[PDB]
Amino acid sequence: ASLTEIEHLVQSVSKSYRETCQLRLEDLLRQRSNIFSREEVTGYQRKSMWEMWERCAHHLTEAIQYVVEFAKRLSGFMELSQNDQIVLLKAGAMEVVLVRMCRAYNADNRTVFFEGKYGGMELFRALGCSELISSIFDFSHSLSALHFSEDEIALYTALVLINAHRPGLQEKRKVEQLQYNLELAFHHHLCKTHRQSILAKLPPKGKLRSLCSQHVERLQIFQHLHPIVV
Ligand SMILES: Cc1c(NC(=O)c2cccc(C#N)c2)ccc2c1c(C1CCN(C(=O)C3CCCC3)CC1)cn2C
Repeated sequence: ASLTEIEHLVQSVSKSYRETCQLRLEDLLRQRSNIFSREEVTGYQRKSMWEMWERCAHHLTEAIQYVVEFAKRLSGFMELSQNDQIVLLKAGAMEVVLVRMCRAYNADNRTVFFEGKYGGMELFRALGCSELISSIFDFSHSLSALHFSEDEIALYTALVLINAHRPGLQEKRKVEQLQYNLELAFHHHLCKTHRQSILAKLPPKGKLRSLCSQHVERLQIFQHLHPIVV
């Protein structure tokens, strides 16, 4: 593929991300000073695991929507079979939500944006899954260290979604081609921005997949005991 085709793909993913980023980076950064008081923290910690489950499920479904919209705006995604689209989204939408979380994470105080303010992992005490929440905080902490640009997130999360290795892909060669184009797009933009160094610093492919697997397992248990309608 020619260099203008690669650049166009970079511009496209970058534009698709801008339109589906949920909140602008500037807004998240600004609101870092808007932190929960000790009383608000105590408020959340006193809630039952069921009220906390409802609040986290509401936040995660709002997050998944923007990711679904992001995927729909990706070059060649709509062209795939409904089965192949679903295979890609069921496997990768939650992995993208985990990557996008680094933008609303503040490494200075180890806080996250949740329900209009910033709070530490102590906010999620009532859920009773401190190991899982501590692992999600660790993953966001390691990505925050990379100081990802908005276009770097766009390209990386596009590559999380467009994966030819997903079990159950019918049109596997189409997906292999789209993944190949996006990989040239990602390498090209990193060279143009003098950021090829981040490639080494990225999480091992298995890390994201394993953390998402753990997260979803926990959400499935909560769904079985206390279902929530979309
Ligand atoms: C909320 C959040 C953000 N905020 C955002 O991503 C955010 C919020 C509002 C606009 C935008 C935007 N744009 C981003 C960023 C980093 C985060 C989190 C969290 C939560 C996630 C939800 N929770 C769960 O699923 C538990 C896990 C077990 C079952 C329920 C508890 C832990 C952890 N870290 C590291």
